[PDB]
Amino acid sequence: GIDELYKKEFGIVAGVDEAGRGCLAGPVVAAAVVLEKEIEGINDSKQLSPAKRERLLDEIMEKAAVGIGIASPEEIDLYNIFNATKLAMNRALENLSVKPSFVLVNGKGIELSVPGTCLVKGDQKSKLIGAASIVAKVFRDRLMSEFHRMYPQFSFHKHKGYATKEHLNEIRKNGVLPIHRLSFEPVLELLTDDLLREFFEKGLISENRFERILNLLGARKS
DNA sequence: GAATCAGGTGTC
Ligand SMILES: [Mg+2]
Ligand SMILES: [Mg+2]
Repeated sequence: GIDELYKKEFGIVAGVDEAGRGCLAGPVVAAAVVLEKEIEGINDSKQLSPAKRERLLDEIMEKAAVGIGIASPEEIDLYNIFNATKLAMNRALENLSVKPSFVLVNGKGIELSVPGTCLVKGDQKSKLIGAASIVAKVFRDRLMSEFHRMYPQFSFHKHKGYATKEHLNEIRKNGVLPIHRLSFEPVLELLTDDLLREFFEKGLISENRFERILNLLGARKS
């Protein structure tokens, strides 16, 4: 209903949502979705089991136009998680072949390159947002599972990079990676000067990133 | 699903 009201006043409306904000590693992912057919059981990604998201997605990729955007750990560290989130969302809109005239964005305080309105608890007031939320979450979880294959010593396929007990265990035993968000507190506290310079020297992080984290490290514990 | 315990950073 909410969507339809907006659909009638503005025309083609996309719903936008993001996954991965609170993570310690990996990109933030956003999805933009325009959907005209119905998909029963569309609802905030959190109130669904992984398996339900799985099949709810299959249907989405068949009945809807979808654009996916990501912002990297480097961009998070340089721009901050909020600006990086808006970047990913704008990238999602760009990758949507159906160019919307209005956007329904999950949350608060976000102005994208397309006029729109933000909705607190948006992923459950709106089907479009609810569907984007599923797309982002599953797509991101795939990304993290595939980080598991790249860094066997990290159960990214389970904790999806969040600050779980085992993830921190893993960081302490194995070391911070370049895919960790080096500006995030628990990562920063385990990082050392030595390791940072090592990242840079091996070409694992850009000079700009190196410089910003070096200064944060300097300001640390103060 | 709901609870309740954990743990991240933006806005203003
Ligand atoms: Mg979400
Ligand atoms: Mg919510």
